[PDB]
Amino acid sequence: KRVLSGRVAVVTGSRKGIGLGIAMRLAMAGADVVLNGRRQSPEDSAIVEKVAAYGTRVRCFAANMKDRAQVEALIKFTEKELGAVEILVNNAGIQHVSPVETFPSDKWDEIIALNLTSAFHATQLCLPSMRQRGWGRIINIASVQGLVGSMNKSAYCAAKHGLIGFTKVVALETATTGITCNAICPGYVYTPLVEEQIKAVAEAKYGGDMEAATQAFLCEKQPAKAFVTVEQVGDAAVFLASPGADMIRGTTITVDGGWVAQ
Amino acid sequence: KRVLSGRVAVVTGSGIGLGIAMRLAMAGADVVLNPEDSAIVEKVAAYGTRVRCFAANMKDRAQVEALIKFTEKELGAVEILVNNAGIQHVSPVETFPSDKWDEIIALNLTSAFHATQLCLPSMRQRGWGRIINIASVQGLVGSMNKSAYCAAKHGLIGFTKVVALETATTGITCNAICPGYVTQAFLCEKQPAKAFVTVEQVGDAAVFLASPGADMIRGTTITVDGGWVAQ
Amino acid sequence: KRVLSGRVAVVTGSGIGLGIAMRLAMAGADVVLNPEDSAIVEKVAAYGTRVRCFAANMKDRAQVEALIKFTEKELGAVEILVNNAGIQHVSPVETFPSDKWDEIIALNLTSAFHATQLCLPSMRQRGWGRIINIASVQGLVGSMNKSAYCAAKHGLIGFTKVVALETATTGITCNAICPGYVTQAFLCEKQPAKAFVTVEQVGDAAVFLASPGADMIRGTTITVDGGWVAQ
Amino acid sequence: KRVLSGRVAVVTGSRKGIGLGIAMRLAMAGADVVLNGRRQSPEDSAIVEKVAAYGTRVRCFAANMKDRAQVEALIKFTEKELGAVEILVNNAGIQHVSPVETFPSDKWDEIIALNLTSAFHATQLCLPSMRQRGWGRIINIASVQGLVGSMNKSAYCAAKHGLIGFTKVVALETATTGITCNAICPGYVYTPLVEEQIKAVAEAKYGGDMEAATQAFLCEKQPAKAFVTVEQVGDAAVFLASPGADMIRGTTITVDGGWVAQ
Repeated sequence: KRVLSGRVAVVTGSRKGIGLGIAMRLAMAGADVVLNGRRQSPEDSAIVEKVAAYGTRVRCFAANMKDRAQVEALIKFTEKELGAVEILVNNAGIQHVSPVETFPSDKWDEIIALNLTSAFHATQLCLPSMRQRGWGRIINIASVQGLVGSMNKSAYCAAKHGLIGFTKVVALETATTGITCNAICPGYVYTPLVEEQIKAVAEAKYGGDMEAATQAFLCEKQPAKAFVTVEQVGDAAVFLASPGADMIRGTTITVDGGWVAQ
Repeated sequence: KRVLSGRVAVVTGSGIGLGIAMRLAMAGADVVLNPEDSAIVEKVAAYGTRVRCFAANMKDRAQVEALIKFTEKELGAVEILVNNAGIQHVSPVETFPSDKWDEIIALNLTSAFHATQLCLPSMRQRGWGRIINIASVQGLVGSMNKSAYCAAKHGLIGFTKVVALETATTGITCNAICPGYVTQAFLCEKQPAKAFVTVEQVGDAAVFLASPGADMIRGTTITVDGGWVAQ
Repeated sequence: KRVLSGRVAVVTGSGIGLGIAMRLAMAGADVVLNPEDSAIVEKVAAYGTRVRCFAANMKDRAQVEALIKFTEKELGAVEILVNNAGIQHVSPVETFPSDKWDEIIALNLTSAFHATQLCLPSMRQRGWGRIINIASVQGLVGSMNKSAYCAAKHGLIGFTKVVALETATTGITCNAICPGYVTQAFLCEKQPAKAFVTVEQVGDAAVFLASPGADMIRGTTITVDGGWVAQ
Repeated sequence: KRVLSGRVAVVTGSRKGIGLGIAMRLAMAGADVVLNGRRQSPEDSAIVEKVAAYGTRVRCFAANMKDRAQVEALIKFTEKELGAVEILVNNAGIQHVSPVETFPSDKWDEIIALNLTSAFHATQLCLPSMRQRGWGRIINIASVQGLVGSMNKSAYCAAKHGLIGFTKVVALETATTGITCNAICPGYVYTPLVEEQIKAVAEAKYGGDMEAATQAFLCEKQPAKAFVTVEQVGDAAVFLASPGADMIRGTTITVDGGWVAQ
């Protein structure tokens, strides 16, 4: 009795934050959801209850998306519990603010592996089932940082640009099938990833004042002067997964409050 | 009970506008328009919505004013503005008549400016609004013998960005939808999906843009092209 | 002896056009134009080039025809076309006068179309040509209170793409140059480099586009903005 | 007596092909050039003679750009022989045509490392000297595949998009200095990298006919129906290195014959 009823979806990362909203909105649309995260159980029970409040099957998994073996384990676990993976949301990623000169190479490697190559592993593993079933959705959670650059985020911007290019290529390789591949480019969304940066800014320039730090953080980049919600990103993902997006391929849905428009 | 129930919308052209109006009505909005077409327009009224027909030339600003006033007296304050008035003339730039260039700019580019200018104060007062501009992939990439059309679509996208920026802090959003083609070789040239884009899909994109989920979607494009612009 | 020696060029506006003409003359081209400005224009003739002044309203097509004929009789067949005619009006879209919107579109967008249409057959016959359209960063991103300007610049870039595609297989190329601002806070808002863009740099970009190295540069933008569009 | 006289430039890869043309045009502009390549000496003497025909100092080095130690060795060797690195042209890269499903992960890693991360290592190593000298140029040889996607080139498109995003970030981090960072996006250029693909296409669809294969290869993507030359890419690099590009930052110079315009 719902648009996504019976669909099995897999969110690869960000159990808290954007991944949470995406999972909630996919479950609201009737899809079973598997939430993957790099954490074990801080508040994961509350997250799973929030997702399962919509009466769909919900599962929780802990795979390091930098390890292809663990990505394959995640896919096979989803197949065992729910069924063939039909909606792959690649949302893993981290952030590290640093100028290029002092940017650690290990952090560059970590950001590339988690924000770019994990999507490659997950897509490579899930595409055969989607092709055999004749249907599939691959939604990559890119960033506005994948369309433009920001200071001291070289690795993140590179990985996000790369994830957009990968989206284009995958969409082209599947253009004639019922499988569509697209990307979402959110602006600032209040998440632990963004909360950490806000706290750093507050302690650096604003005497530890989180309110002023948040104000400056948004006013720098987002003309709307307000955060994008995880619910809105989830709505964008639901739209991309719906039949109306059957011919939406290789493009970007940007939810940024005007960040990129300027 | 629906996402768009209780909303007043106008489509300035059509026949993508027909599909946009149909999908908006299915979402609950009350829509205004501008042998088979008559059947489809009568069918649009079959979703419990107040649908009104109209025929206004969007080249004349006074006629746009008349359409807006007719909408706001017949149904109520305009809350969704779907600018879809457009004409296509295929010709090399050397032999492109200036009359058709002016007509294309007026109907595809300036008409949206007039309609937005007329409708914006009402949305400002009401604190909410959706301005959906029906551009095309020709507004992002170029195509041969489409000088006026591509220029108008690019300008429309630029105007979309500007309007969205000017209303970033309000409840009004402005965005553009860029469709592709709506037998095999013609699609193979431009659309790698080798299938057309239905008017229903464009209407779905418009409904999504008008839905609450797009409250923070401002000044960007929604490309429904089967991968045309991805290459 | 120079890269552009023996080339006939026209700049349709100015005062970036002055710098463009100066750098073109330094490269050896013979240029046509359209208290300190007089000194600079007299200085432009100090590079052994045949420089001619002119004052044509680019809104009227007949005046564009007159300028082209004057160029091709005074100096020779037009080989470089630098469209730089433009006017800026800053105003919110709600209060934006339609007259200024039409003027901006006519001077920034349609004038380039007329000039290109007039000049293209000569380049086709001669098998060579450069059409350099002076857009701006406002043609790529949006800015508040720049509705007409941003729309016109976006349309100009689209027309650039179309013209380049129509002449891909010939020796004629079409490209666009997008400059930024040409005290601290105003640059900090948009240009992260916090320094202006000289007219000399825009002229250098035009000279590069016109040089042989750009024989395969077609339909793209050259952005001289200190990083404005990179964010 | 030349625009780039006294400038020390380092080309990181593609000794044959685009790197050759870039080195030649930089030498013509008066700059000393160090050519780095993953090969030892097939025809490197002819390449060095072609570059040195313009009367500037020329050096040859063989560093694997996937190894940061070798990149540092290259930079230090340039400093020892010629002087501080002032014009860094990041041009290393390879290609591997394959659908996502069958794309080897090792080839993905190699393409990412050589086409994206090598630029990060070289830039990180060279930026301090440029900042201390108050001048510098960083030219990244991206591709049209960094602005759009092509089938069976997921790794290449991802890496090239990433290199463009990295260009944006580096330009932003140096916007107030005399150091500019930009990217060049060439279309098809007849090089061994492109010759190999052409030969594969010829043997696959055209009975081994290189002429028809080349025709189809160009007609697929480039409206101009002709190759971009290495000399033209070199000219774009020279323009980006010239004073006229003092305020060109974080942008792309696309030499593609109209590929991206459509």
